[PDB]
Amino acid sequence: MRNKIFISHATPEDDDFTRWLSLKLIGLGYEVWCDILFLDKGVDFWSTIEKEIRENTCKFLIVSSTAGNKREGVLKELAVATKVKKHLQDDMFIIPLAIDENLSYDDINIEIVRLNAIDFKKSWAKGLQDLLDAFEKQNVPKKPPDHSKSNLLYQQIFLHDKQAIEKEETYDSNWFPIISFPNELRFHRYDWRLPKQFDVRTLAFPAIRYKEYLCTFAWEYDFIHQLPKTETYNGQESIRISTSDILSGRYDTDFIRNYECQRLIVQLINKAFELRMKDKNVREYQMSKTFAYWIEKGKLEKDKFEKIKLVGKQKNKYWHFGISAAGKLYPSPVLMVSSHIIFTMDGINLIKSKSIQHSSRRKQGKNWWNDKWREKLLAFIRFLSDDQNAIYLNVGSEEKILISNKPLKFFGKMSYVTP
Amino acid sequence: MKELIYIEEPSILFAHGQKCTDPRDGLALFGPLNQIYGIKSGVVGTQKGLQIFKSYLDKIQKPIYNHNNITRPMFPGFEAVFGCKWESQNIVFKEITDEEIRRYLFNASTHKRTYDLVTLFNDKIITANKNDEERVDVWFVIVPEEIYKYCRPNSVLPNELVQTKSLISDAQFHDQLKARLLEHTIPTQILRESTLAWRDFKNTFGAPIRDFSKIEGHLAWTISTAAYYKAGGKPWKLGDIRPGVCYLGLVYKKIEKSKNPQNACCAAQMFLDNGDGTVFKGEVGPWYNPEKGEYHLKPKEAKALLTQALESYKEQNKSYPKEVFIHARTRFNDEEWNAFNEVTPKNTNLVGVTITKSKPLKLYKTEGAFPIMRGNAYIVDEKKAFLWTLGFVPKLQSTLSMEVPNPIFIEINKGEAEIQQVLKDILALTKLNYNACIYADGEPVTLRFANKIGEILTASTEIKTPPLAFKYYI
DNA sequence: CTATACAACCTACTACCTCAT
DNA sequence: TGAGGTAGTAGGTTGTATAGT
Ligand SMILES: [Mg+2]
Repeated sequence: MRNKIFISHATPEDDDFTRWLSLKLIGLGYEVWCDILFLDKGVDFWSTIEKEIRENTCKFLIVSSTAGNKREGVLKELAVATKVKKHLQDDMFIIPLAIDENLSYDDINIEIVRLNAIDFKKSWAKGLQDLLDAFEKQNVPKKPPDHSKSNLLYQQIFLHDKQAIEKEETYDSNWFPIISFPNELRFHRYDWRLPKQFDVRTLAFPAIRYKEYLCTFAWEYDFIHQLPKTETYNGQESIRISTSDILSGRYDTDFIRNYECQRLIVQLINKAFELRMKDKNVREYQMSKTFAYWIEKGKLEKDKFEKIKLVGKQKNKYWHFGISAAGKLYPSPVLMVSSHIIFTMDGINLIKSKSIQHSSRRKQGKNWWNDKWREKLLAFIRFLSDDQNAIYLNVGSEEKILISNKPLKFFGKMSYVTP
Repeated sequence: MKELIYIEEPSILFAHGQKCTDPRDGLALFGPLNQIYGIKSGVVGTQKGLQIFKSYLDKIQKPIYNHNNITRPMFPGFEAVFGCKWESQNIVFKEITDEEIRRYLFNASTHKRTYDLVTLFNDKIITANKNDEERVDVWFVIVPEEIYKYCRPNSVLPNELVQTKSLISDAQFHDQLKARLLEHTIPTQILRESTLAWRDFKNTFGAPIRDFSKIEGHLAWTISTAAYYKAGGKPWKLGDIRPGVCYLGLVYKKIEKSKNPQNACCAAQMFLDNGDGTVFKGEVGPWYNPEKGEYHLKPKEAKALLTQALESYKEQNKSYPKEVFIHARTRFNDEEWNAFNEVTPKNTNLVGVTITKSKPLKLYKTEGAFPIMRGNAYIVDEKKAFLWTLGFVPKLQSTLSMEVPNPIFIEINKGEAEIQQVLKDILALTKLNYNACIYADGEPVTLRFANKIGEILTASTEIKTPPLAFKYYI
């Protein structure tokens, strides 16, 4: 007995249609044999088609595309229906599915040129109705439709190649955790030594004015050249708040809450960063929010670091990988690094107009892919590092903040095969 | 080395209750959730606007392919896709003429030029809708470029085109057009002459100004799926959503106009499982905060909103929902929530969830070009987690955020819940955007549309509109 | 009234993300 | 798809409190 609807098609040209027809058909009740569902591994594989065409194939559907007619495999596939067209001795055994807007008669195979036009050209839906309605006129067998079958296939077959797979993969963060924090955080009732009108960010250390007291990780002794007549402050006088407590929230002072304290460290950390880049070998791109730091041309041999290419060329403009430091306390204090692409026409002189930059950055960005963005950033952190395990951020002479160059790694079972 | 759990991708359910992951495929495969009697399409455009729109209706019947049809699925064509006809033969046209366009358009003010073409279209739409015996499912506003080009703030028509000097020394036309048409509910789908006819709009070089050969199949998916939704039926539903949840999305917009800069309109948008959505319009208060750079509500208005949502839900679903998540991008003041608590039935669980796309934990896959696939999440606390709604998607073999993806912090600011369900439900909620038909959106549909919604609140403020479904606010 | 010592905006500027899609 | 628009976020500019005449 014969029930099937064999679909002969060109791939990958008519794959979008062939896949649409079969699944739509399969869902509708029909039994469709198409190369699309299987993953054949046999010599018979041609045979399987022949056996299926020979015996169990109720209808031969052929994709009437220009490619389909000129295709060696399809033409071979076609050969049988004609061979088997007679045996059935049913006129309508072979059905050109004319899906192509542009078929010259000359292209069309003679056997099927003769045949009636199943027009998927004007609309795909009418063609399905027409293909089906033609099925009604001749009693082509069907099962009650279960679209469940339709997308079991789609979900299982078509989607087979790519889907979430239980695979293991680790991802490197851009949160590089702070390692060590000054043992205390102290506040100096600087008072007379303190002048409000002065700006400390030429004070070469992280300093900020809170209330009337003075805030930093530099011991009071730290500012001399730029803050005179302060050998007058008792060592005792300033508050000395346990840092190892603050993150905990162990410190809540009704006068100042930990949330207040938590915010405060951050201007320093960032400032601490801001200074260190003052003397860490990188010219800084300034964006209003904070600085972006990009190494100038030729600082690294042939403009590469640790095998990574942190400076390059686009068009007439050199691009320079750059980074920024957000510092965040929570959940785990870390230095957050967002990556940038600065732009210079010439190796060390920055481009004037962002619009050119914004265009540059988008244009340049397209080239870098997850793999590229990670390597350059890690290296850049790798680049800054003043030692094997970490960077050095200088609050004060005896007080330093150390942040791991290598960012946190997250390991997740569940990932996808790379295409 | 922290560890990432993975959230299985939610399945949205299409015709025959058969569910999958890509609406484009889900519709292409089986069709919409509720097949609908054919769309009757009214056009509110230049006589040219009709031909182009007709170019589209005619165009979309035939399949239209994207550049790569794995990353963007192809469009089989409307009838194959939605099992119904959006016929170009069947258009119900209310014309506009350059004379109308020129006369109104040219005014020196942008606003007097904007507000009036807006008025022009509505009368043309309104007259057709109210008056017609004949019925149109969607009114499509085909905006000549000349309207788009000049009907926005910050766009300066030369002093050498303006017929009348400004009478005296918001303004986005389309949003306004939706806003004015808001009081009498009609579905407005706004199209640009350029998008429909983009190869008929060459630049000086003679190449088209904006060239869509790559994504042409895509456009149809976005337009039709939106057109389908407005015209009646939802394309799809969330596949396995536990009964009786309420997702509520809090939307505000600052009203710049007020002398006191706290005058921001308020809304909440209610999503259950369909994403057809209901927009509860809140009235205007001192929501914006100078010190806090935040949006917030007084209890008495706050109580009305939850109630307005709860009651409408009940009128809708014959019971009070056993779980209500209120999403917003901000933390909740204890007083504001406590207003929420009081309105709520005793055994209903109310969760506040702050979905903040702050720039954290950009995660770079160690090996390969592609990024972390979407659904990976890192859970900070029982309360707080990071969700990747963006990132490589294998059905697509493409990344959804075209740069390395930025996960969204999710914190149950107020309320108690299982963070794993939260991440789940939010991953689910990116799947419900009828208007932009994509595999999933970055943001859950609760907060996805707020920025667009926010204009709409303010743009029309006299009105006290009833709670309404999205197609009205889209 | 009017000095300023401060508070809290408002403003670029940039990385994302959207739509008259 | 991409030329757009939005949304973070700092701050310096700015509009309000304090304070002393
Ligand atoms: Mg839209």
